[PDB]
Amino acid sequence: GMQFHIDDMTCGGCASTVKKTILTLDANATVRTDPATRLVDVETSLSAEQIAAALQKAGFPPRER
Amino acid sequence: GMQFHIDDMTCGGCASTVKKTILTLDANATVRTDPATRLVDVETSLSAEQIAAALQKAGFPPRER
Ligand SMILES: [Ag+]
Ligand SMILES: [Ag+]
Ligand SMILES: [Ag+]
Ligand SMILES: [Ag+]
Ligand SMILES: [Ag+]
Ligand SMILES: [Ag+]
Ligand SMILES: [Ag+]
Ligand SMILES: [Ag+]
Ligand SMILES: [Ag+]
Ligand SMILES: [Ag+]
Repeated sequence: GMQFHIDDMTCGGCASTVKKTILTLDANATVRTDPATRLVDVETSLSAEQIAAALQKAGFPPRER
Repeated sequence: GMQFHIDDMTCGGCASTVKKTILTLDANATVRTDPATRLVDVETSLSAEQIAAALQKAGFPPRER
């Protein structure tokens, strides 16, 4: 996809931290977050594991979907 | 919408600065950027003028669409 579910992304403000995290890792990435579903869609040249590793370190451990 | 066209948003990295700008103003906002069209879609409780004013100060003067 790539797509993650992030159980700890419980509001608009967590979603913003998630988005900023990813865009700091890859300024060319496209990220969509949905607080209703806790799903995060990412377009990036980076691997899923790289994105996940960053999300984990920021306190938002994901599961890849 | 709200939607803007941002002529100075010429690559992925400008788009990232635009996105971060808006999410710093309103952590609950949803923002979509498209580097092919230089269009930025925003869901926010803030006014268009507030978003635009912030975008202007960051060096990304928009036109509302
Ligand atoms: Ag939250
Ligand atoms: Ag919260
Ligand atoms: Ag949070
Ligand atoms: Ag929070
Ligand atoms: Ag994005
Ligand atoms: Ag640029
Ligand atoms: Ag550039
Ligand atoms: Ag730029
Ligand atoms: Ag640039
Ligand atoms: Ag957004």
